[PDB]
Amino acid sequence: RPMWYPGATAPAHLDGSMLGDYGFDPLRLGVNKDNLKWFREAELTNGRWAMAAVVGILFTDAVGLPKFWTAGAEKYALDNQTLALIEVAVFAVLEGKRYEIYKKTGETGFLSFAPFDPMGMKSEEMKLKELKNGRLAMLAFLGFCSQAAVYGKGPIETLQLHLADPGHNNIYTSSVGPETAVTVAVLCVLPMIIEATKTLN
Amino acid sequence: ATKLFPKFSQGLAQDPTTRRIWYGLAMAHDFESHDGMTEENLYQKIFASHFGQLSIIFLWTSGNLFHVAWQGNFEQWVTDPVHIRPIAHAIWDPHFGQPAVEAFTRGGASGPVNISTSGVYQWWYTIGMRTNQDLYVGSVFLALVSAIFLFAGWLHLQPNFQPSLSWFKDAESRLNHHLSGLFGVSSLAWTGHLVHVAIPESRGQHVGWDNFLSVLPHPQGLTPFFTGNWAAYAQSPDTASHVFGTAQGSGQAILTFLGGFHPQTQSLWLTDMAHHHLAIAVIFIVAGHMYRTNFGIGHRMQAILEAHTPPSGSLGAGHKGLFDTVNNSLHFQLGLALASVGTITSLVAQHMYSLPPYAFQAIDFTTQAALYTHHQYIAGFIMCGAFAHGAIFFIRDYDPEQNKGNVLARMLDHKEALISHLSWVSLFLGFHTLGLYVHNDVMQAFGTPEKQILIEPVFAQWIQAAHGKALYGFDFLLSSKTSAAFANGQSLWLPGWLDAINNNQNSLFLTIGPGDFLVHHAIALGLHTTTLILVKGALDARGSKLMPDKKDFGYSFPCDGPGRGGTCDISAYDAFYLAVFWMLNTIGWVTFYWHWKHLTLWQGNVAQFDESSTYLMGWLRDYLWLNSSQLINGYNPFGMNSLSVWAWTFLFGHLIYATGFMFLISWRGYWQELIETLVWAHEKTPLANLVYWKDKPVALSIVQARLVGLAHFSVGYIFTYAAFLIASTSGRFG
Amino acid sequence: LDPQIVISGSTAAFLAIGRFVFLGYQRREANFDSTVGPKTTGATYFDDLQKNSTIFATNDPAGFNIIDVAGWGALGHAVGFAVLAINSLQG
Amino acid sequence: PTWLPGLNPPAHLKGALAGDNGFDPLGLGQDEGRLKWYAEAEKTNGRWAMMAVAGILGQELLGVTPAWWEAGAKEYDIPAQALTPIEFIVMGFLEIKRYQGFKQTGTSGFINSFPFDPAGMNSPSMATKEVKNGRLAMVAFIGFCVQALATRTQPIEGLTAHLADPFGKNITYYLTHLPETL
Amino acid sequence: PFVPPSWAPSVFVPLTGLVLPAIAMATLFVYIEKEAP
Amino acid sequence: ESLRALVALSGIAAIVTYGLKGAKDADLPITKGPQTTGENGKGGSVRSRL
Amino acid sequence: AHIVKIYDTCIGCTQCVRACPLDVLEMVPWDGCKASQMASAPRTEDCVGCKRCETACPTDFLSVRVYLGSESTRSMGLSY
Ligand code: CLA
Ligand code: CLA
Ligand code: CLA
Ligand code: CLA
Ligand SMILES: CC1=C(/C=C/C(C)=C/C=C/C(C)=C/C=C/C=C(C)/C=C/C=C(C)/C=C/C2=C(C)CCCC2(C)C)C(C)(C)CCC1
Ligand SMILES: CC1=C(/C=C/C(C)=C/C=C/C(C)=C/C=C/C=C(C)/C=C/C=C(C)/C=C/C2=C(C)CCCC2(C)C)C(C)(C)CCC1
Ligand SMILES: CC1=C(C/C=C(\C)CCC[C@H](C)CCC[C@H](C)CCCC(C)C)C(=O)c2ccccc2C1=O
Repeated sequence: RPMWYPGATAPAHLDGSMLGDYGFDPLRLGVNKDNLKWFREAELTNGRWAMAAVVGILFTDAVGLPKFWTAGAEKYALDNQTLALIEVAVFAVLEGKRYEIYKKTGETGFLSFAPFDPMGMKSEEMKLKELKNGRLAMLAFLGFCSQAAVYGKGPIETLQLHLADPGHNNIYTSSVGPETAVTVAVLCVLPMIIEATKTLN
Repeated sequence: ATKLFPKFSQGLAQDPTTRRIWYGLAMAHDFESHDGMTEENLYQKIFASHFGQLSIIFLWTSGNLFHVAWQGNFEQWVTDPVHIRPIAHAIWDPHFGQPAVEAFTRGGASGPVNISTSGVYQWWYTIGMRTNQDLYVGSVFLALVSAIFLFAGWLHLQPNFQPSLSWFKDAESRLNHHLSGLFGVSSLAWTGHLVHVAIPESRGQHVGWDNFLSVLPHPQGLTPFFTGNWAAYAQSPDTASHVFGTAQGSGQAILTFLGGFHPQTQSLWLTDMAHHHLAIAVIFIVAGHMYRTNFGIGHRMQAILEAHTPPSGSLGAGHKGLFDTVNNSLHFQLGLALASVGTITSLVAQHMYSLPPYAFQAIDFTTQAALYTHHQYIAGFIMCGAFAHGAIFFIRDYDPEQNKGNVLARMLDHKEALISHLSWVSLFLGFHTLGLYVHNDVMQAFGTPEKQILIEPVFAQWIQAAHGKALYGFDFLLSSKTSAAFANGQSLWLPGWLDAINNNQNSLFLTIGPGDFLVHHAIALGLHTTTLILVKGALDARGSKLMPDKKDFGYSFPCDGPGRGGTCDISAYDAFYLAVFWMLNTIGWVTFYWHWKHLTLWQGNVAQFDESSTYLMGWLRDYLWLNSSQLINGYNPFGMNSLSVWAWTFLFGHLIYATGFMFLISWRGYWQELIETLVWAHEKTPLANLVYWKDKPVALSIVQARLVGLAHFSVGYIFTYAAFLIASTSGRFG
Repeated sequence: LDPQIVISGSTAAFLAIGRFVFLGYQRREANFDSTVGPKTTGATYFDDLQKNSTIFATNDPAGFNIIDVAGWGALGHAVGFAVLAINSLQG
Repeated sequence: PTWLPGLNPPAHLKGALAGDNGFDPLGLGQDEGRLKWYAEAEKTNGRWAMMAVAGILGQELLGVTPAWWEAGAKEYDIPAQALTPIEFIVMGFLEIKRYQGFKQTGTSGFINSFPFDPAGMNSPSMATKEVKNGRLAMVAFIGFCVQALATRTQPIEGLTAHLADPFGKNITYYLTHLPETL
Repeated sequence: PFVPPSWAPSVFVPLTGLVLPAIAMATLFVYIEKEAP
Repeated sequence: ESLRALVALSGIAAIVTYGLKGAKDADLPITKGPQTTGENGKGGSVRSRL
Repeated sequence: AHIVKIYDTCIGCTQCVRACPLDVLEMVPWDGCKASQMASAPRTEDCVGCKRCETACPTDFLSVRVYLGSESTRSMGLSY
């Protein structure tokens, strides 16, 4: 209930019953209670794969190995054609149970046999903790794809290019820079308009 | 069923036909007749709608700036504009073939661009643009302004900022602000832009948003303005050896009064336009303090209307009680507005072909043609709207007891005289004009062309001699060297005007003869006829003798059936409906005439016009037939060239037009029976009786089909003529 | 050719001619109550930006507010600068 | 009290709003709530004007290199393009704090989640001084702007150049000797 | 600082020729036929 | 809503990619272009005008 | 449904009733004319607006009017 801009409203179906509910849905996508049931696991799985991708994207660029946007380009691995067909069967098999175990139980688990908890670890109020970590990680992944972009160096290399350095080389002193200033100025003045929508009711 | 669409009219969203869709599209902007419509709500909706319209206008202009700046070649056009053609925008059509794109790539571009026959390039070159960057800045600015207007339109609907009814209907406070602010201050600021930017850009300089605060517009600067030495702003103006975009023969003056044209660019001087906007800025700002606001000295419009009733009672009550009908009704104000705007539009066209303001206009000829034709047709439609809203005023908003004895009731008292005399002049012009044309045709067809009537238009030639055209040997008032007017104006503003009026190469006061006599009478026939139809429709809207309670039906009702001999097309709507055809015809005559006279001017042989303009075969053979040679050769079994798109549009127009005849000639019930048999067929067909209509199919109603037929007629007419004009003029000179 | 003499004398002349002789004839047109005294019978905002709010007090024996001064001085300035401007084009 | 020598005060002066002089010749301050918004706007425009006049006069007395108008484009370390969004962000937070307090509870100003008054005094003898200095500062800053535009001087150059010669160096001079100063 | 990319007509033309008409006509058609409760 | 969302997803992901990978000659426009200076100087018939 | 109104200049000559192809008009007793009858329109929900009643009325400007209005499935004459 700390809203996404300090003094805000709550859209009329984002009450405090969801986990990460900071009351942000301006385009009215999830107006159903049937797509919320689905967008929640879209949120969790889209975030979850990215959480598992950030570790790899950092280690491959800390240890050595060639940069990720050209990872599979050159490949000492085996038979580019058919190992994707290996990457179809096991996955579709696994998807059968992911969607099936999504259907038969309520909106939480996925693995083949049960809601997967071989430990006695947290199945508690801290699912908001990992969906929070996930929605941090998704934003972290786009940044790396924008580093395979404009600068062309990896994460940790540009981390050295600016992050021991002053604010002389950052967004606004770079190729895609005049648009970000406009978007910052526009997004910042936007809750000042949303307040004007609901001040005059 | 009781469907949602549309919510403004409950009786309309009730029937199970397809009439509800068309009528819901048709009665949306008829705010006065929705469900639960008060008067305050009406004014507020109209206000917000105005904001919507402003948003669309500014967004559109931003679009033009953006496409010109991105896909055009304005940076290269400003170096040599008697050369490389303007570029409107670029094409990406996946339907093209190889020679198509190979053909359209013209004007120095790298892909399929098409030429800009709009005159935006000359406008933006005159006002002071020079590069692309400035155009982009303008586009961003105008898009931002459009967003502001859209937001305001949303704002003033919110229930705390909704203006009350009496904030509207405040005449005296709206005219002071419009006349002073909206006209005067805008004109003064435009003078500011001309003086600061447009002139020094025409001297050779880049006065931008950078360093306009540190550049003297005149090398003395606000000393003579505060001393009273104003004629020191006019000393040493731009030499007649001027080159526009450089500093060659550059003067120093900022406010002159020369007249004439620029000797190298064939436009008006910029200094004259600065001085003009300055002068009328002063006039409008002074005129904005006439009426009364929350202060002392103002006027009341009701007193002014009350006191102007003449003695002896040649008018009954004069203008008593008009102020409570101009203020209380919207269709009256809208009628006046459309009338004024239409006449002003015509004036815009008439002055912009003859006195071209923009640099290197009138050397791009397609620009002249398209601009003048465009504004003429726009003026026609606007004037027709004015009379239509007159008729709606009489039916909906007129009240007799409030208007007992003013001029408005007097006009309803003697309307048969008006309609009779309009009928008379229409008949007179028709008989004699058509007769003289047919007589000249017969004489030309037989071997004797000297046996025909060629009346010399001596009145207009008298006037042209009065303005200074020293060719007709009349010698008076501006053509005589010893006149008072000639000698008084001689020292400062005549010698430009005389050199511009005795040139036989510009459009200023073209030489005229008998063909012009005949065509001007044809034009007068058009105006009197169209006025006849419209005025008859307006004044007979309260009722006729065929039907004395037409006011109980509203504006647009179908008929009254077969009784009393049958009354088809009796509504005022149908009178205007008939008038639209005349508008299209009359503008057709003026535009054919203008176009051919300027084609013969730009080619070189005015003799062809002055000989072949006096008999209708001359028009058919020497204008419609000869000039459509490069058009219809836009594509053939041998190839295609630039004007293939025009040669396809040219047939497109005909197709729409001929479809237009169908809704006019063949009226309804036949189609009703046909559609009913279709309903049977789709109902009993096996394997396709699994899909039904939700709303029953019916034929178009009697009123609607008239509008649809007129839409096709007008659209096909416009597309055909535009195609011919652009293709012919740009094929020859372009 | 002094601008101060032309403008000052102009505004003085027009303020005088508005002070002494054209006062009552301007005050005979204050009576519009025969036709309009309720310009707007309104209650709130959007009606009192249209109705009178303030009355400019005059201890002037005849009653010139600042508005009449502004008007006659404005005409005086217009005419004075017209005189200087017609004088401006080399006589 | 009132601007003219004689006026019957309209329906915005009852006896006190913040500090009042009955000056509404056009008659805007009448809508209820809207006049309150105008009051808060007057106060905050005054606040930025006071900080601005302090800014220019402090820049000039402390001996900075350019004048106040050419101070936007010398050079900095960030230096110019990344200075807009940071401003927008910081002013965003503070400002939406200000408004979102002012709308709900505190119909006076503050800075952060308060009615702001750590170590000061609150009495109308301070409110009227605040509003009066605010008006004085708005008029002052527009004076700086137009004066700088016409004379191309820093303000104390203007004041000392006027004190060296009262009869002369007036607005008539700098408006009728404009090519001398450019 | 503003320039649209070279590939911009190729994408924006069929978008506004085929997609927005499709969404517009489908949405409007659902709106037209709706029954009031 | 499901298949109606699916047709949106596929329609977008087909048309938008048709823009920049429907470069399989599209007959003329897509970076195959005018390989001859087609009608640059050919503009007018009496006056050339480029 | 359309709007059918009978006015007082009626002389009660029964022409409108015999011309109506839908039986929405009927003659009621009245004490205002020589024939002691007057037409009436008790069933204007069946009217389609063909305006034969207007054609059959003898008295000048008519004693019966048919004002057109909001159509329905019966006032359009649709048989399907
Ligand atoms: C893409 C994965 C994804 C999905 C499916 C969701 C789904 C959801 N989020 Mg969510 N979220 C995400 C990522 C995602 N989130 C990320 C990355 C952030 C951090 C930036 C957030 C931050 C966030 C907040 C703060 C809140 C939600 C909420 C919600 C729920 C209700 C709102 C709704 O209807 O959303 C439906 C949304 C979709 C179906 C996504 C559609 C994707 C669009 C069409 C394309 C987006 C592309 C983007 C504009 C371009 C790239 C952006 C980049 C440049 C920054 C819903 C379950 C609200 C809630 O109930 O609390 C949990 C809420 O308050 N989210
Ligand atoms: C100074 C203050 C001011 C100003 C600037 C305006 C301005 C405007 N008011 Mg407005 N208004 C004011 C005070 C003011 N009003 C007051 C005090 C009241 C209360 C009484 C109102 C009440 C009011 C109402 C009720 C409405 C407006 C509307 C409008 C808009 C008219 C539409 C338009 O764009 O016309 C533009 C007109 C011109 C630019 C002048 C045209 C002059 C000639 C005909 C054109 C030819 C000149 C030249 C050749 C053109 C060059 C062409 C170029 C391309 C080359 C306009 C924005 C209307 C509107 O749109 O609402 C949104 C409306 O409905 N106002
Ligand atoms: C200042 C501009 C203006 C304004 C504000 C109005 C406002 C109004 N007019 Mg009006 N009018 C105007 C100009 C204006 N008119 C002009 C210039 C004409 C002359 C043509 C008319 C003729 C006119 C008539 C004859 C009538 C009105 C009516 C009305 C009222 C209802 C409008 C309505 O429901 O239409 C709804 C609008 C539509 C359904 C749009 C129809 C689309 C038209 C046919 C154009 C289609 C052409 C097409 C786009 C071409 C495409 C080409 C293709 C190849 C792409 C409304 C008060 C009506 C009224 O008061 O009813 C009693 C009425 O009967 N007006
Ligand atoms: C309103 C004026 C206007 C008009 C008529 C056009 C016309 C055109 N533009 Mg365009 N454009 C405009 C303004 C305009 N532009 C502006 C202001 C921008 C800057 C954002 C652009 C940016 C732009 C690009 C980047 C491209 C075009 C392209 C095109 C062409 C293909 C149509 C298309 O896909 O457009 C798409 C247009 C847009 C995405 C911009 C429109 C944005 C506004 C907000 C929409 C307006 C809504 C409209 C008024 C409602 C009508 C629909 C309603 C009846 C249901 C066509 C010639 C294409 C082209 O050049 O091909 C050669 C192309 O790739 N435009
Ligand atoms: C129906 C109606 C209406 C409308 C109407 C209209 C539409 C009208 C129009 C009108 C018009 C449209 C008119 C026009 C006019 C014009 C004129 C009237 C002109 C004049 C001119 C002049 C006067 C000139 C003069 C001169 C000369 C000759 C030359 C030299 C200069 C001078 C200036 C001297 C209304 C709304 C009212 C309402 C009622 C109904
Ligand atoms: C105290 C007193 C006195 C005195 C008084 C006085 C003397 C007053 C004055 C007053 C004044 C002295 C006023 C003035 C005013 C002014 C004005 C009001 C002005 C205006 C201006 C204008 C209006 C202008 C305009 C323009 C321009 C800007 C330029 C040119 C053009 C034009 C015209 C547009 C005595 C001793 C008698 C005694 C009693 C008491
Ligand atoms: C053909 C015809 C019909 C039949 C017309 C019908 C059945 C409608 C035909 C339109 C079809 C259904 C769609 C036409 C396609 C258009 C592009 C639709 C445009 C819709 C706008 C909203 C854009 C009549 O009902 C009629 C009535 C009176 C006089 C003349 C005629 C007449 O000529």
